[PDB]
Amino acid sequence: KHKILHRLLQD
Amino acid sequence: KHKILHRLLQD
Amino acid sequence: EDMPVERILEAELAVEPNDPVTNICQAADKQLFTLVEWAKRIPHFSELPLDDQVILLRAGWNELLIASFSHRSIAVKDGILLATGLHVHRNSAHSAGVGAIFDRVLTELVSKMRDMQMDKTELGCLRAIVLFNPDSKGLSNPAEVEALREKVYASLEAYCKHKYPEQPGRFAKLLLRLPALRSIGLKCLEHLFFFKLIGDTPIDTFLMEMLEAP
Amino acid sequence: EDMPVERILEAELAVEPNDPVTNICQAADKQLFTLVEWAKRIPHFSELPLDDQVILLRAGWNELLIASFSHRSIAVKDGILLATGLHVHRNSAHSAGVGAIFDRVLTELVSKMRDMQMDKTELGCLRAIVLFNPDSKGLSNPAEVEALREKVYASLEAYCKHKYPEQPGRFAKLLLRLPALRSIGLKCLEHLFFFKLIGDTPIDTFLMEMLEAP
Ligand SMILES: CC1=C(/C=C/C(C)=C\C=C\C(C)=C\C(=O)O)C(C)(C)CCC1
Ligand SMILES: CC1=C(/C=C/C(C)=C\C=C\C(C)=C\C(=O)O)C(C)(C)CCC1
Repeated sequence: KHKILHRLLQD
Repeated sequence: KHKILHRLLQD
Repeated sequence: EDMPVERILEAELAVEPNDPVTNICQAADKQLFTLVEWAKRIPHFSELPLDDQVILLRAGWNELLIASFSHRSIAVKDGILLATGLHVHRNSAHSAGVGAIFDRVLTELVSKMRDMQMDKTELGCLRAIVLFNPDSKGLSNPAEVEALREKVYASLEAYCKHKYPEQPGRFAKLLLRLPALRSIGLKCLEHLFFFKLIGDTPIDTFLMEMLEAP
Repeated sequence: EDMPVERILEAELAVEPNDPVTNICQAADKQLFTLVEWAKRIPHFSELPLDDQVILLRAGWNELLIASFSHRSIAVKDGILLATGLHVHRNSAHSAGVGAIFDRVLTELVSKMRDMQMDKTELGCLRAIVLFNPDSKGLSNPAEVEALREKVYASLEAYCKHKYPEQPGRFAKLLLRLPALRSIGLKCLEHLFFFKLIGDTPIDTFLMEMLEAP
């Protein structure tokens, strides 16, 4: 869940 | 308005 | 000028030596009367105009009562001790449908007060700070209330550091429980408005008056 | 150990050089991306497990964004300046049905930040404190987050007193705007859930994700 937030934090 | 509170504060 | 923690501690010591929701609401109505007596013992509160005294108490009663039973419950295992001498266990709150907010009280307030061993003087000052809420709408002179609040936290900080020199961050730790107290207080009001709407849960006259508009 | 206000100030300076509600929601979605970049620049945040980073941001995004546009608006007369370069006047918010909450932002946050001349370092630290919210549910190690928060306010206090020696109560005054920020943030969320329910007011993907459960 929470696709955008995870992606932005990982990069 | 607020009968109880006023009465208690005045006494 | 002139806001000794000794007077604040005295105010604290002077007022305190089946549906769990009903029992809690009854304890709250009972404590609302005691809250007025407590406020009257807080330096300069009684010298503010009557309408502002009303405003401050209507704006802070729920947080003020929550802070008090939470601190009283520091000794309690998994629950809270009501002023009526009754205990409400976490399982009981859960079984009545109010488990989420009840757990927030235990987790964010009771447990934290216990972890840091918050004392009565500190609790008293934190409540006096809540009481003197300058943001309260309708205040005839908010600057005056703001000044009283500043005198309280100035005295609180001196108390800390003098009593707990080994804990430089204690003063900040105390003030940082206020946002949780604010959030919890707001959620409790929501529940109360709901209980009143639903019709179940007897609500006494003083508690009912506090739920009246504004 | 190791939470220099200099790094916090840098994070702040690194991220920032018709329906007003729609414009505000668009600015919020835009700033949510920038908020992630800001958090990554706050010491030790990126070293916390990914799931806790998510938890902290989902728990504090609204208060974090409100603190930022409020401080940015200190120069503004009767309104706020959005990151999109747009200004929302108090009269405009009122005419859109969101006057009450808008006035709370101006009164309890903007005006107060202006009155005390809160600076960017202070704002940065207050936001870092909000970010490191130990009460956030689901945290794998709340003690760790609690420790980071304590390092922030310890550094904030040193900054104050060293920069504003003449204002002994400044540190407390800063922390005491947090309960208002918490209350305002909660009310804003209520409005947002309503706008989403009603259907009017376009809501972008990141803002929408933040409104998703839990
Ligand atoms: C705590 C509680 C609620 C509200 C309590 C309130 C509003 C006051 C309690 C005062 C007490 C308990 C005073 C005392 O006993 O000294 C809500 C509505 C969340 C329901 C769950 C239990
Ligand atoms: C303020 C506002 C609302 C919410 C704003 C939120 C949730 C975020 C704003 C972020 C901004 C404005 C960022 C920026 O521009 O930097 C509510 C729902 C109360 C409606 C009234 C106007």
